[PDB]
Amino acid sequence: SKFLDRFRYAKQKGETFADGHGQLLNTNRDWEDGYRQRWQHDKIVRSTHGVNCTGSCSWKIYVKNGLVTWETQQTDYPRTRPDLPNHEPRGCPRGASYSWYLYS
Amino acid sequence: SKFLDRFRYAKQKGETFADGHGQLLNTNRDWEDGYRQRWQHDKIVRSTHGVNCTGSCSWKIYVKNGLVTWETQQTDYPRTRPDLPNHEPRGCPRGASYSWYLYS
Amino acid sequence: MKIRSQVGMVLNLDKAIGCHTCSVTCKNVWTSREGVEYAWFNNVETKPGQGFPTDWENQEKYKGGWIRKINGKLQPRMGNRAMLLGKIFANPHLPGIDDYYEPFDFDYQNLHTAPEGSKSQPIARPRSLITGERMAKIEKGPNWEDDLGGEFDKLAKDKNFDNIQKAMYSQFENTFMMYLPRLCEHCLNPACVATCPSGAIYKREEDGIVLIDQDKCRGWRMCITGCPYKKIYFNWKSGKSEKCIFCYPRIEAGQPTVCSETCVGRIRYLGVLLYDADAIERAASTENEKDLYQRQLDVFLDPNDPKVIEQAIKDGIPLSVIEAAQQSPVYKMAMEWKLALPLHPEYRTLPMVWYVPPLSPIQSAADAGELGSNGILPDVESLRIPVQYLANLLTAGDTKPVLRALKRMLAMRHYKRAETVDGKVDTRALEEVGLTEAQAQEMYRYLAIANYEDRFVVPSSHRELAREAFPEKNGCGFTFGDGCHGSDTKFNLFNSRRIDAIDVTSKTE
Amino acid sequence: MKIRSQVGMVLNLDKAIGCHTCSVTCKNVWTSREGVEYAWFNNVETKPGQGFPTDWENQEKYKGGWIRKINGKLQPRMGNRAMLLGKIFANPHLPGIDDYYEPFDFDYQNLHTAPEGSKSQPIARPRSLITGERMAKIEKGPNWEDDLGGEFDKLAKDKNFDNIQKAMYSQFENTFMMYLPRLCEHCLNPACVATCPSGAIYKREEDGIVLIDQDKCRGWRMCITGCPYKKIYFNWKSGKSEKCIFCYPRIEAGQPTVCSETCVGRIRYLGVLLYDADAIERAASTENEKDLYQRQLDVFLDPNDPKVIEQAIKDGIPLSVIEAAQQSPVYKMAMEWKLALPLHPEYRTLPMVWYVPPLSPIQSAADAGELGSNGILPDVESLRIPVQYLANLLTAGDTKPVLRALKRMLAMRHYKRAETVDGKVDTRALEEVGLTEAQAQEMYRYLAIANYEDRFVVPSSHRELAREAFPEKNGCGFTFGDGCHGSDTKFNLFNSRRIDAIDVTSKTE
Amino acid sequence: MQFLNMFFFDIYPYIAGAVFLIGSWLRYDYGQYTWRAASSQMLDRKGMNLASNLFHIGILGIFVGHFFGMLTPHWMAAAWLPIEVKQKMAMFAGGASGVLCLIGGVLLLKRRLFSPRVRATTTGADILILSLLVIQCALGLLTIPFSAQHMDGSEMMKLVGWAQSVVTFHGGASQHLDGVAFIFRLHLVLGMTLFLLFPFSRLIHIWSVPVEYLTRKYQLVRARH
Amino acid sequence: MQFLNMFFFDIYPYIAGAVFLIGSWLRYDYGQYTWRAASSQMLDRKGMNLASNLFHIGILGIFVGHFFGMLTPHWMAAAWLPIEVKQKMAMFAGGASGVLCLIGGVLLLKRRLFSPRVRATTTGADILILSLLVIQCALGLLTIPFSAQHMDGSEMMKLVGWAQSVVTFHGGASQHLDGVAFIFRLHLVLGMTLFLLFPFSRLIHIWSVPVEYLTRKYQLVRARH
Ligand code: HEM
Ligand code: HEM
Ligand code: HEM
Ligand code: HEM
Ligand SMILES: CCCCCCCC(=O)O[C@H](COC(=O)CCCC)COP(=O)([O-])OC[C@@H](O)CO
Ligand SMILES: CCCCCCCC(=O)O[C@H](COC(=O)CCCC)COP(=O)([O-])OC[C@@H](O)CO
Ligand code: SF4
Ligand code: SF4
Ligand code: SF4
Ligand code: SF4
Ligand code: SF4
Ligand code: SF4
Ligand code: F3S
Ligand code: F3S
Ligand code: F3S
Ligand code: F3S
Repeated sequence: SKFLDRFRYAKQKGETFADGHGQLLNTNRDWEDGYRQRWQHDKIVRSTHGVNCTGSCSWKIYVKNGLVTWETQQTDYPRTRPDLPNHEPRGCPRGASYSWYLYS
Repeated sequence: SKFLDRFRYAKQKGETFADGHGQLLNTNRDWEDGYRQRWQHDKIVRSTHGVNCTGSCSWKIYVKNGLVTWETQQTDYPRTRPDLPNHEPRGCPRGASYSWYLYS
Repeated sequence: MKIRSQVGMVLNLDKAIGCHTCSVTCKNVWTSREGVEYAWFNNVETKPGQGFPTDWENQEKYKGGWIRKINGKLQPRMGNRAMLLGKIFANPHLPGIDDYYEPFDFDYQNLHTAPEGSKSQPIARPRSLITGERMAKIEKGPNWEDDLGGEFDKLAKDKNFDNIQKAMYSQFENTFMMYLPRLCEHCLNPACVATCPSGAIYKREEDGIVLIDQDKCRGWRMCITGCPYKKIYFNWKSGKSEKCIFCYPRIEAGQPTVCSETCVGRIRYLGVLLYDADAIERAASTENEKDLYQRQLDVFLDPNDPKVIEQAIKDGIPLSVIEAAQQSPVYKMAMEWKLALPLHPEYRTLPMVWYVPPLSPIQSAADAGELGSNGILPDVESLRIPVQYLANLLTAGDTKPVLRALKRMLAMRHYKRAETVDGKVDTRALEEVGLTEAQAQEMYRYLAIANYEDRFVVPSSHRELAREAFPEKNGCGFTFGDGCHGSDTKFNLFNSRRIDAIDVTSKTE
Repeated sequence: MKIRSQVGMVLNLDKAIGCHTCSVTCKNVWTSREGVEYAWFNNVETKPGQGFPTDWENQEKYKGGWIRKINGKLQPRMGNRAMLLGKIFANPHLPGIDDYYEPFDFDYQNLHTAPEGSKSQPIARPRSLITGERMAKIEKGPNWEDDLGGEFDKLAKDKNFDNIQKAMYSQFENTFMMYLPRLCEHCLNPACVATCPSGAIYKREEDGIVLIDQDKCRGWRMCITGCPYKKIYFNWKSGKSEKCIFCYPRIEAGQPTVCSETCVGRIRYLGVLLYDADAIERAASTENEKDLYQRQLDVFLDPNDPKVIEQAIKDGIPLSVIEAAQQSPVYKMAMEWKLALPLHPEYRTLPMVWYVPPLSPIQSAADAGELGSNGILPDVESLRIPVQYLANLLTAGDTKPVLRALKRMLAMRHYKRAETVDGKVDTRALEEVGLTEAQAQEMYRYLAIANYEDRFVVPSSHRELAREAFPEKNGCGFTFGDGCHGSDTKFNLFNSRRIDAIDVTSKTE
Repeated sequence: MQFLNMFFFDIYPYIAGAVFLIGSWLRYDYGQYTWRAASSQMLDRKGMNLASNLFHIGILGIFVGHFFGMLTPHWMAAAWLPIEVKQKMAMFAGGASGVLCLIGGVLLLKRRLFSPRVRATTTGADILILSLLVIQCALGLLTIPFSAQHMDGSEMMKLVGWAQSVVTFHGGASQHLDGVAFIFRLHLVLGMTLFLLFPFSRLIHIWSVPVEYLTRKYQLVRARH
Repeated sequence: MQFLNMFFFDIYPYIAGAVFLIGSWLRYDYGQYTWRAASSQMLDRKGMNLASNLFHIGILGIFVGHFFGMLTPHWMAAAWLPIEVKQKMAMFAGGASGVLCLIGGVLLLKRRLFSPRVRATTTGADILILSLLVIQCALGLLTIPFSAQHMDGSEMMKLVGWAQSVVTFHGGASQHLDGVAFIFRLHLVLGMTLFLLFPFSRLIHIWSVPVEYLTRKYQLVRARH
């Protein structure tokens, strides 16, 4: 019970730090699952953009709840010589917004 | 309100089918998210098993809630000639259970 | 005429290696929670055997499935509506935990914490996951009979040995065993749906997957008895029942189920089947149970028939689903090649997970034998697994359809051997079974080569249709607890609003 | 002495291309919900400019950050505890929606549904996402000033132009512009945490990520004013505040944040920094604000120092975190090469997201110029961006550390050119800035080649420590609604139990 | 005593009733996953058929009797159903149902407490609620010899008067109880307490009696939603 | 009238109180994400500083006055705080707070109803609860001229007697109200109704008055948990 937890008030207090400027607490953090479950997805699919930009960037298409939700760049291109920087992640702001179209 | 929804009782009834053997309903199905959110994960990592089995099978290691939760076989091996079956998915029951060890 | 679609499944028992990989992956993903640790949505059984739960095929004992009354009307074997309600305070047919097995764990930590000076080597003993108490001995498990584990007289209690003189099979030289992996059949006329007093179980219109609503289920535990395949497992902790969900989260986007994609033997096929929902009761209530198999085939519709296609579109079936139905490996195996057969059609549920019977080593004989119609390869009459056993399992005792399936598989082998070894065209075997060279070559393509894209032809469940995918894409997953999910009426006592919805209405129309 | 760790971030503004890819990916993942559609956890601003929200750097106006009282004690600029509580009924400094921008959408459907016989070509007009009403015109956006969009006199109101004769910069030939991408600084002495009356904001012990507890936040909306970087955004729908969460779900397993991995310019680096939490107040309360930068560096500890390593282990820092700290690109740039500098250290929050200042084209001159100390390459004195502007932004007005960073970058360039063009060793420039060949080569490795494994060195947050990862692995994600999550006490009014926990206790110890 | 009298019979009934109703609504809207009968039969089938049927058939008989006994207005078929005739019905039919209930209840409690698999998986609320039901049923049976001392239905008239005053929100309900035997006092208080604890126990399964099943089509299909 | 008298002043107060408490507990345990002040200031800062401060400073003055006025036992400093002295305090100090409250309340309601950004994003509960508070505050101010007719504190004695009877669970509380002006009757009923609706509105923010902040260390760090 979250209500009953309030009674463990002072009991959840750990050591203070920085000469009393701070307090370490030992309290529940389960609420953090809220953002974790948003990031979680069904799968990622490799795709790119059929637009005339010259980018030719490979992306990870995220499917969640059986729908396309967002995309982030693939970074697994075959690496260039050791004396050259690699291509990853490529991408651009336009491409990062493509997912918007599907159900817009 | 789920309680108030009960009042849409007969209103959510669609067509019957199979001469009255069945009834099509138009009711809420949001609860289905319960199993969807279990399948969802943070990422998949490619790995295999350092055990003496001769399998040498590549697996998708699922990380969820920042922990290893389960694994399913990769199926992306370079395909064999058209006249030969491909290797995917490989795997075995022993390998499918490896994830158990991490926090056991 | 009301067309609906569903992704059916076919398991080729001839390629089955009884490895249980399918069971482990399902378990890891869906049932590793306390309450369902003993439940195996997908479980593999070695036959002859009684299975999991023990003797699940014995309907006289477990009361599963449907019966056809004298007046021709269907009724759950469990009883009609009133009869069933009269059993609600204590389901008299309910399987007990011991019918499955008492789930156990081991005291591994004793190996780590054993104190210095122990008199003997420390060991990890079993403990019950139900009581937490030490178990003197493990006496049962979900796969206890694996590979003929147990005396023949015990295994032979197998319901499928009915009407068979089984004595000869107790002899070493006549030994035989096969594997039967199984999950929920996601039936067209599910007995579970019909036996749930709360109406918490339903078949999804768009893909035919059968589910138990975890909100609405009240834990009446009658459905467990209703299912003749005993594929619904009570969650002893939550107090509600759960079952194979056909991995709908994956199917919804066009992916294979976990047990299908992880099947090591590559024996599972997934493909769409279009069916006439209005014919379900007529088919399931046919007088002779040996007619149920064909009656069900008659409910399946030809996906390449423009009449069916136009009706499908009118009934709301997505174009991609119709397309998938036209290249369905399940349709080819069940309807065209007649290789796949239902599991226990006599339960009258119109199951949607079918099986191709297994071939087997030739039977014991006086000598090494002679060349038969198939040369050095087996003739159907020589197979060691008694065809009547397979018929009891798949065709209500009718050996005709089983023999046809087996003979056709052997015919394909004969034809291909002539081709690959003799470099000649020999269609003698195919002609004998009514197969054309083209059919044999396609059978070979799907059964032998079995490319990934050919084993699984799963279309999207199209979650965008009749719903609002945009706001969902933007806000699903933020599980902060808005308390507004699961109801159509917007009013809620906590004065909140859905996180994944739009509350500010457009005023520009 | 209490050692704690955190994954800090460094953004190389010299490589910044102001593309906003980082902003779009964050938006798609975290803030596409109604209520936070106007909020950009990560936002990029073109300088000179006033930013998002408008003039956020003006603390006299917004009252963000800390002040050091005459007695030497720290107090939020917003006021002490009583002063702050006295403002709770109506936060007098709160930024209004117009300080950000009124979120809008367009009536695209008018393009689809316009009726036959329309007098003119149909068009999609703007509509407010706050009122749903037609908007006559869009007058503001989160990136309205992109690429010097607006009259100089307007952009030059930029707080960072303080103490600078800016007239000369209004001349075409002297034009300059740079990009400032930013997110939450996940400070060591966060002003937000200190200004929240409910105590809903906290810094995570294991990785230093600062979060607003969505359960505990009561919507007092004081924290928004407290943050001098204005990186906390009120969710107008939920009534609670939200902020960059440093993508903790990914960081927890060792992955880069979304804005880091998706940074197209490859300017973001992630690496561990070990800090002495007991020194936070002492450092943040130093008398001269120009000493805050160095005072913070003094709170960072040497990860290769066995004294620090042993203390770290004693204080609970995981071995993999200590290891990551020893190969941290952030530590190298901030502590070793002195290339990275804090953003507005004078706010006294001890920010953890630092920046390498940008180089720029040489300034306008009488002629084409002459070879300088760096040959054909620029000398720090010739750069067109006024160093005092950069100092106001990163070092509380002290140009010394900014000049050092810029000169060192140019020195590396001089050294590498001698090497790759002349095929000779010339360390003249390096010696002038106190760099060794080895340091210049490592700088080059990380800044120029910048391999993925070198840009992001993120260790696991080790969620298994001090918790029970096994039951969690088995049952997390089944969001059926057990109503038992979020509390340590087991009692619950709905008589339920946690789905991802073990209720049956072991009786064998 | 007069203070406690008004509290338990004029005030407490409304506290218990309010909690019963708002608690049921709130748990239904925010606790669907917790809304179940919580069967324990699979874990130990032994004796359940006899115990559960005796208990439920008995408790339902009591419910029907209590419902019509206390809520039916006197004027309804007053000539055919005088108060003393209703009392005889309650004593014999209700008594019989009470005996079935108590036996079933005791067997179920013995099982919950001493059957290892059930005891190991029970919640404290399950033990508490069943224990209170067993006690309440016993208390009920114990009122019979007291009612027998007034076969003219005088005691029942008081109790029914109180109950009807409470459900129609007429103040002064406690006055109807003047002089009634203490045993009845206890029975009423524990009874109302059961309503108070109701929404925080397994008793919520009662709300879900599957009446609709008797006339529902067999096959259910849910459309896209 | 006597029926309604007992209902509203002997029964209703316990229904409202039970709902208030169990509703608050249930929403706290199952609705943390819904537990917020629901600020609308960012959407329209205009007039909020004046309106909200007037309203809150006023309503808090009323709360303090009502709390000590009706809950403080008569014997406490009886000589120094006779009932008629408490009434004068209530009329002048409470009246002043009531005026501040009403002005702030009306300004806030005008804003919620006619400021497009606020009206477009409001919930019906926000409009209802504020409207009832404005009405209740007005009703309160309207009782002053009635109290003025009995400066000997006779009316206040009745009202305090009723309130104290209710909170100490002493039956017959309504009798204390005999003869009191009807206006007081209305004020009490709407007041209790506000407690009834409390847990289903934004008023839950009141439970969260940030008292701990005044003595809390500035920096908070949460350990692994
Ligand atoms: C017609 C309405 C009712 C139905 C369908 C019903 C059904 C059930 C079911 C299916 C169970 C689970 C039994 C098992 O373990 O398998 C149960 C348990 C129980 N029911 Fe009911 N019930 C009803 C009415 C009531 C009433 C009116 C009461 C008492 C006020 C009650 C009290 C209980 C108790 C105390 C238990 C748990 C017994 C134990 O401790 O094992 N039930 N009920
Ligand atoms: C708020 C709830 C309840 C109230 C107000 C109540 C009231 C009464 C009254 C007034 C009588 C005496 C009947 C007469 O005057 O002839 C009685 C008897 C009885 N009650 Fe209850 N009762 C309640 C709940 C229960 C429950 C939950 C049980 C079972 C566990 C129960 C079992 C009995 C039995 C066995 C008798 C005696 C025979 C009969 O009259 O049925 N009662 N109850
Ligand atoms: C010391 C205790 C209290 C604190 C700290 C507090 C704080 C707040 C805050 C921060 C807001 C949001 C204002 C905005 O829009 O920015 C608010 C709104 C409100 N409060 Fe309070 N409050 C307190 C006590 C009360 C009380 C005792 C009542 C009446 C019983 C009350 C009634 C309201 C109402 C009706 C609103 C919404 C006004 C509107 O319609 O815009 N508050 N409060
Ligand atoms: C259940 C809740 C409430 C009760 C029982 C109550 C009771 C009373 C009583 C008995 C008086 C007359 C004082 C006397 O005898 O001298 C009064 C006056 C008043 N009340 Fe309330 N009240 C309640 C709630 C409220 C609320 C929520 C407000 C503000 C919206 C309010 C505003 C006033 C005002 C302005 C006055 C007149 C001056 C004063 O005596 O303070 N009351 N109330
Ligand atoms: C006044 C607030 C009442 C909240 C009740 C919560 C429970 C609830 O609705 O349970 C329901 C019965 O109650 C009413 O409809 C009562 C009308 C109100 C007096 C049953 O809900 P359910 O989801 O268990 O239905 C299952 C059906 O299959 C039963 O045929
Ligand atoms: C009797 C059932 C009461 C349920 C109350 C629900 C609310 C709640 O606990 O709010 C709390 C105050 O109430 C009590 O502790 C009261 C003691 C009971 C009489 C405040 O909870 P909170 O999470 O808003 O705390 C925030 C702190 O920062 C306040 O200093
Ligand atoms: S990310 Fe941008 S540049 Fe790359 S392919 Fe897509 S649109 Fe083109
Ligand atoms: S899955 Fe089995 S065969 Fe394959 S590598 Fe793992 S242990 Fe070996
Ligand atoms: S096999 Fe599945 S759908 Fe068919 S009756 Fe059993 S649980 Fe129901
Ligand atoms: S379809 Fe999915 S849920 Fe069903 S048995 Fe296979 S893996 Fe398990
Ligand atoms: S930058 Fe982040 S941690 Fe620092 S004060 Fe602002 S919100 Fe808090
Ligand atoms: S760290 Fe994550 S939440 Fe923060 S700005 Fe970057 S992408 Fe957004
Ligand atoms: S009978 Fe129905 S109520 Fe649940 S336990 Fe089975 S789905
Ligand atoms: S037993 Fe093995 S062969 Fe496939 S059906 Fe299961 S993974
Ligand atoms: S002040 Fe605190 S209560 Fe929420 S709105 Fe800010 S975190
Ligand atoms: S603006 Fe572009 S360069 Fe990186 S910091 Fe953002 S993606």
